[PDB]
Amino acid sequence: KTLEVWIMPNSPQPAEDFKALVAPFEKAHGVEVKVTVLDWGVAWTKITTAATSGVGPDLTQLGTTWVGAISAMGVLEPVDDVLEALGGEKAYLPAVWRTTRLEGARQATAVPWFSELRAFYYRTDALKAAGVNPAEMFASWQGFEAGLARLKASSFRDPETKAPLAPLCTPGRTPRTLHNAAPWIWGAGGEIVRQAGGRWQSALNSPESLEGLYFFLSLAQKGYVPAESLEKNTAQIEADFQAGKCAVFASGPWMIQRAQVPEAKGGFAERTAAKNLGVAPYPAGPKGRYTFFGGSNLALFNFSKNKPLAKELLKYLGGPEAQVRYAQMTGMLPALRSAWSDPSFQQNPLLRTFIQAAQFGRTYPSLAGWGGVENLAVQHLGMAWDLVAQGRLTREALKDLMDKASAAINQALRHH
Ligand SMILES: O=S([O-])[O-]
Ligand SMILES: O=S([O-])[O-]
Ligand SMILES: [Cl-]
Ligand SMILES: [Cl-]
Ligand SMILES: [Cl-]
Ligand SMILES: [Cl-]
Repeated sequence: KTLEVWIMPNSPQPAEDFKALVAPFEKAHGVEVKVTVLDWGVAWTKITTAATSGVGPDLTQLGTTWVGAISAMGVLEPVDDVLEALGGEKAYLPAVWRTTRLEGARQATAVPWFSELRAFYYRTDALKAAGVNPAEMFASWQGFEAGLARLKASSFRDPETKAPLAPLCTPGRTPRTLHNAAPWIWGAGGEIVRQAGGRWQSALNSPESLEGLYFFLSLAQKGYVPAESLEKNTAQIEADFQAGKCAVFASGPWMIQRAQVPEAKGGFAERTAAKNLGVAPYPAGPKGRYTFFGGSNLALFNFSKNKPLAKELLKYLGGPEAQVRYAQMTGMLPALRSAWSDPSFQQNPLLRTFIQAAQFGRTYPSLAGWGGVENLAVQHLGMAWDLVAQGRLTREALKDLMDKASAAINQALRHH
């Protein structure tokens, strides 16, 4: 009677890392845990097929934004008991607690596993050369844009590339998520959706959502993001920062680990970027400072024949030791807030800065139809990036694109 867990590729050797993570559990319970790794490309279909058919694992990883949809299909075992065992609501950042259930539900259907959050990496050497104070640049929108202007004008050249750096790298081609836009929307006082007028509705066409989205998108149109960045994807921009092409770029905590180890093990300790690496939280907008939170949770299918032992494994994976260990393996932040005290975070100044950024964490409402909302939002955000690529984004053009986004989202939110 052996547990079956489904995971996605969260670490360099996903199945073996997971098996090393649960070795102490296996010993204590006299059990083997079986793991299957699902590519992110097919994980959603595999998990919805398990949901509809009843053919699946005991435990599955879920992206945080998936919890509403799978919970609303009726297939997840309540895990309030597990979360209470881990410390209950105060054991988590509120944005992370929000991901434990369908929005508005009283019963928890998912256990927080690990957190993606995003902050700005910068080249300490580039900002020093351009006369930019990092505290000022990453404090506010005005500091941020003034910084990028100084970096655009800087005579500084990367030691290894012998070329100027792009002030900001951000991808403009084929956006799959709102995660790079959301902090700007939120900082302006906006949101992606809201409860207004008795309904969930798009808030992308609100003046405040448009202010934040225009502020961000216009940086690229002012020459702070080179056309070559605009043209690209998400591991390219990490490769670009590593390769000394970008002064500033947003990423998660995994780049810190990578900066600390040589090319041998898949790091960039050798590159000028590793030796001149800073991190700062997103700047405050006019209506607040917000950090995007994502990541993954664990869930138990209620058709499992080993729910008792599966709940023990959720307690283990969700708990302090496994939280610290799996954060190291994945390069993510623990979902269990107590684990942030661990020396592995507190002895690394760049990881302490991520924990500073964590205090401002926010995430999307846990809606059953969240995926439809985000798919329509990203499609229209990509239309906006396309106007940037032509230098044709105006405030009126962005407003028109988000009014079309909002009609489509509102229609999708009226259907289940
Ligand atoms: O329903 S609203 O998009 O007119
Ligand atoms: O616009 S109707 O399809 O909800
Ligand atoms: Cl939140
Ligand atoms: Cl974006
Ligand atoms: Cl939102
Ligand atoms: Cl304009």
